[PDB]
Amino acid sequence: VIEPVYISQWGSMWIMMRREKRDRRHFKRMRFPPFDDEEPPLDYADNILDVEPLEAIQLELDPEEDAPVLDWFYDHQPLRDSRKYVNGSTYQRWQFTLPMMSTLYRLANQLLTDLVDDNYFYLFDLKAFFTSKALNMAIPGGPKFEPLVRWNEFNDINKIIIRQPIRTEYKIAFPYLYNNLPHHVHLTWYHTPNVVFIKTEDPDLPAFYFDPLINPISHRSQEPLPDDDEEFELPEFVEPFLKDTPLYTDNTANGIALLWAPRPFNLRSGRTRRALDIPLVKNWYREHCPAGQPVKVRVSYQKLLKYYVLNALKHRPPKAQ
Amino acid sequence: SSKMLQHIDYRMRCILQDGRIFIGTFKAFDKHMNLILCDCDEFKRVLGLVLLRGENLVSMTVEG
Amino acid sequence: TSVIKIAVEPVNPSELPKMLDGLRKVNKSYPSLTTKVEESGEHVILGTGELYLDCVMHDLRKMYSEIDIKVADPVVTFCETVVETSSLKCFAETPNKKNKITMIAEPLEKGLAEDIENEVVQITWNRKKLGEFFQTKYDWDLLAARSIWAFGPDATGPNILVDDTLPSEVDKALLGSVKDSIVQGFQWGTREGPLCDELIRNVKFKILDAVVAQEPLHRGGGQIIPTARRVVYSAFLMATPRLMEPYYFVEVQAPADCVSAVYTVLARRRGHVTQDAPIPGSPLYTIKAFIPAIDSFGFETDLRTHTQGQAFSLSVFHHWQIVPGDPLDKSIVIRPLEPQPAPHLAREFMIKTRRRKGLSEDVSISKF
Amino acid sequence: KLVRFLMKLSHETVTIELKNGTQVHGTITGVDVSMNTHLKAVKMTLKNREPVQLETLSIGNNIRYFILPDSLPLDTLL
Amino acid sequence: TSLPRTLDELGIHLTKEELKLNIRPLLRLVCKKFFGEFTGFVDMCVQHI
Amino acid sequence: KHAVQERLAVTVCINKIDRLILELKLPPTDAYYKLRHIVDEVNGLISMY
Amino acid sequence: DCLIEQTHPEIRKRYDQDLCYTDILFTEQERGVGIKSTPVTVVLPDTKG
Amino acid sequence: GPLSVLTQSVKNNTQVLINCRNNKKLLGRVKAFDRHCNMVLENVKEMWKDRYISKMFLRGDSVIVVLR
RNA sequence: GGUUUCUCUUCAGAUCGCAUAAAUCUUUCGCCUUUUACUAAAGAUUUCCGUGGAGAGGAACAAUCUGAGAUUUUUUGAGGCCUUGCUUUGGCAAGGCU
Repeated sequence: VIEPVYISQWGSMWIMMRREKRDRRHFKRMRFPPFDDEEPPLDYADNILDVEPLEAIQLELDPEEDAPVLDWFYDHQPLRDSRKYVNGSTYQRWQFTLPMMSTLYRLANQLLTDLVDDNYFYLFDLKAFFTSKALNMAIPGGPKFEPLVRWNEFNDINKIIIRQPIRTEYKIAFPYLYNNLPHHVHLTWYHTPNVVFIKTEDPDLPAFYFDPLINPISHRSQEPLPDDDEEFELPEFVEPFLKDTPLYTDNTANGIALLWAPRPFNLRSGRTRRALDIPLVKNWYREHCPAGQPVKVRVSYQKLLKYYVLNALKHRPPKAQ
Repeated sequence: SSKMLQHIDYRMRCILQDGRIFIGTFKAFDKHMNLILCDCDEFKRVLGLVLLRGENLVSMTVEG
Repeated sequence: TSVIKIAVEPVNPSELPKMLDGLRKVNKSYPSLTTKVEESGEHVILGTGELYLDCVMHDLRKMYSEIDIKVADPVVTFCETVVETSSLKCFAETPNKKNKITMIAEPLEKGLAEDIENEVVQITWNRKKLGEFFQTKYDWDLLAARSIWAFGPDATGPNILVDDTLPSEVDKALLGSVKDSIVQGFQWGTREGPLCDELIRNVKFKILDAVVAQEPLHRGGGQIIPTARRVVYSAFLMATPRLMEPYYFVEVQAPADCVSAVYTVLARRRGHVTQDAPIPGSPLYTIKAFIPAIDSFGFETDLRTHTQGQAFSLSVFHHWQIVPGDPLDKSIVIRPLEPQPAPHLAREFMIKTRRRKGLSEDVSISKF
Repeated sequence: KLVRFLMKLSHETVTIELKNGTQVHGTITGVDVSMNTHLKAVKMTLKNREPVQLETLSIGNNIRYFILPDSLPLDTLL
Repeated sequence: TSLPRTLDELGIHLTKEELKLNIRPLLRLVCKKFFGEFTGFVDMCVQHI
Repeated sequence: KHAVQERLAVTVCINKIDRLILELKLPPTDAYYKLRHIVDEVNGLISMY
Repeated sequence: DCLIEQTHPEIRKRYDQDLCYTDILFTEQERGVGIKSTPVTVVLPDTKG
Repeated sequence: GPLSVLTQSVKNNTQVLINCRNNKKLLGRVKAFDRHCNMVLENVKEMWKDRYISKMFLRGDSVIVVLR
């Protein structure tokens, strides 16, 4: 399956199951087992092949707003026929157009995150979790593990001044500075430059527009200028390169937003993946815990992240075979 | 054609197609290396403000 | 300035020379690194910042030594200044009891310490040029300006050796003969420092009397310099000195929502905002602030933890300020692990520094 | 091509032999697009006469031959 | 739509697989082919350093 | 400040100009104003150091 | 890295990652920050070649 | 064009003799030519006596004829 | 100077896999009458579901397509001509020449 198509399809499915519990007055739960122990396996031709299937979930798509994905969004093979999009019937590599990624990126807003950089994951990253397991201290929001390993005059009270506590975050961030015997420690990334990305609401605003959320410049000694129109008037047929080209399109800001779209949504071409091989809600537990949570979902976050760190740690480069 | 700014104040000596070499203060020049050199003395006479063309100036040097 | 101080120690005393070879390797490979061995056998490293020193210790633990080496707590280093003048016209004399030197230590002015440290004024100038510098903008007397002999613990350090002696101007040829040895005694005294072995700064050392025998010779051949050191130490003792703490300047690129949270972490770490402004042409804010260097240990880490890494701070050594506590109050109770309050801070700082390498106690009449 | 190679090697010492026989050998100050180029410390030997050491000599296409130094590889301008 | 039109307006010829690339390395290649090599920095550090 | 003390010829390149464009979406007049203010503050800092 | 991509013909930056040519210690790659300064000697052409 | 490229290839593979208009018959490797016949010759002995010049640049007005 | 697709062979050294399981063994544990079945950490290997590059064969559709291919400044007439030195006979080393 193609990853943004599959993700936007499941975001739509999420929207209609939200609608179905929010709109159905009385849901009826299903019997288990659906057949009795005396009920035999029925014949497909006698029961199912001769009858018509009922309706699937299948939201109506906008002819105006969901225009490129309007036809093939609910196919098992959406664009396998189209040679301009895929290689053919193997359904291996997809090569696409910007407005359908804009439409799918708009449609998949429920499952997708809103973060723009890894600076949100300051010490909540995989290198920090490897450091936390290898040195056997943990964040209260972070998962816990087994100990990996299982008099000093530096511990003299008359040579130690205590002003601020040297907590977990400090020893994680500077392990050679703070943790004696640092073994198998994975150093974290430092501060990337912060993404300050303007997000537009309406296409009425231009793609080169001063956002009032940006603080104003308030800019405040002469310039080395030549003689004004006394020498070097420009000749005939000299012009800016794209003077004939217009300034911006409505899909220009869509492509600007698609640049800061996440990893399955900032791509024009790629390979299709197995739907077992695509983890859809990985971002939902790869973020922090939200507010108002009970104990059980935070333990759920910690255990899911714990096995995610274990799977990331036990990755090996595969052999030839 | 581009040596006028280096000798816009200093004196230069250039040899014309006649073989006469004149040293004088180049005050102005044209785009085809036709340099008007004021107070030009040819090696002995005086040519005044002499516009020596680029094809005429086979050899030249900075005298002043 | 390499101001952060860390003690370091190998687990194995058999592998103690190997980490010493690695210490020469990291001191060779790093320009601003300072490696020292104290009287207690401890190895004190002075560095710029915590990330820099963690990189140095990582290089030592991985490449330059294969030995696992214990690391103590990071602290800072201080200087020594004074508040009031020396209340006694205090003296010492040579081991051959002929040359008697009397001198007092007093606080310096505001811009003089940073001017000498930035070499705005030099001893390489003319004495009249130095007097014009001290008389135009610092409004000194010309006699006090021509009385200036030497600057601080090193080349152009922030102590001013004023030699204005009308009782000893009757033998000013002998005074100029012993002037150089007085200069090395003053340089050695301000280099060592008798409080907790820190460098002496912002002190004007005014000489009052010099009862020196004519042509000391045998007692002038290496005895004036410890006599002048005793004079500097003894004049520093009753001059009510204070410890002198470096401060750190912090510049913060922050989103505008968590500004009160940054203020809360500043209240937690005793920091005060110089100025907060929005960035011109950017929606974020820049916060300029000042913090104690002791409280600056991972203020960036705590701020990124509180602001989820959105607020990013960078700090530098900026300047020095006095510690508000008193170092020489023997009546101050000090707990060895509880964080002391602000009047008890400097007392704890001098006790632990004196316990770190030498004798813990301090005597105000140890020399004189 | 050759003008680009002269502009690239217009700092080294070369000899420019004019059509009048004046051979100016010295360091190149700057090579223009045309043959009028400025040289530095050129010992301009005259036609069957002595040399004159000119610190600034600007050349018209009278300069015919150009004996270039060895500061030019085969793929330096290729 | 108008990217090969812009390419011909800049006088740049590119293949179809370069137009089928993702946006950031394609934009890096477009800016590299537009500005050539780095020469303003060379003039910056020769004429003024 | 250290270049003023070390007395070396300093030229300035303005990097990451795409953050004004793709990431900030500035008007060309406002981007020119920001760059001119950057040049003005660098010139003022050179004046006062 | 852009100057190395200009000069060295076979050395190109990958699409996913930004390479760091001067950062040659492994600690710089681990931390994701420049640590130790690096000299490079190269032949560079200007606009005039 | 193609004839100049063939003459440059013959000069690279052999000793080409170019007799310029300044009476300079140079036998050697002509490194490059031009559209204005700005010819650069690498290690060519020119007779004005075949004195060897390591790199000689000549103009098309000052050149007359070439040969392989 | 086709494409799609299928099969086989070969190299898989890239996150071969923007995914992730299991097994054995060497051990530490948790549990603990004992046997599998156990708990979670490490080391040592493996297996499975996938994967990339190359080549061959086959099939169906393009059936070509796709490439490659002047006078007027400074890059062409200021062109001719003579004597002495040398003729080294293509004219050369010096002078007055238009």
